Amino acid sequence: EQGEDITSKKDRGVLKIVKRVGNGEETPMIGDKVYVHYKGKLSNGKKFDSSHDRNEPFVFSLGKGQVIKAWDIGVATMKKGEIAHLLIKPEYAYGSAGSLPKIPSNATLFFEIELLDFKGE
Ligand SMILES: COc1cc2cc(OC)c1OC/C=C/COC(=O)[C@@H]1CCCCN1C(=O)[C@H]2C1CCCCC1
Repeated sequence: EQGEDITSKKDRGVLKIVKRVGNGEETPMIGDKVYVHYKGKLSNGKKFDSSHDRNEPFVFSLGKGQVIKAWDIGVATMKKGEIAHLLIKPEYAYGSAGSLPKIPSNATLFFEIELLDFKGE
């Protein structure tokens, strides 16, 4: 439970640490096509998941609902070339319902995210 609370509500749901500093003044705007790599896991340590297992970047449009709340929030704070760690309570992820069989109810998740690039719609 180290790191900066990047939630709107300030409920320590989404905690971030920058591990490697990006560059540019610019963070992605809502609706940018965003290119990352990521290593992700449950905090209980029973499942792991990486962009690298698909040997290709992970692509998604920011704030257009295609990843969990925490990713839309977290990635909008990052600059090109930033590596960050996010620690994510279930309210910002898969909630009490979970997303079986991958994620159990009320799972806390961890990710390491490298923002590779972003381009305007
Ligand atoms: C690429 O496959 C998945 C990866 C994760 C979760 C999934 O569904 C719950 C997955 O199945 C379909 C995709 C869901 C989109 O996933 C997400 O919003 C977040 C952020 C984008 C990367 C993927 N992701 C996930 O929660 C992973 C999950 C997998 C298990 C380790 C913890 C992280």
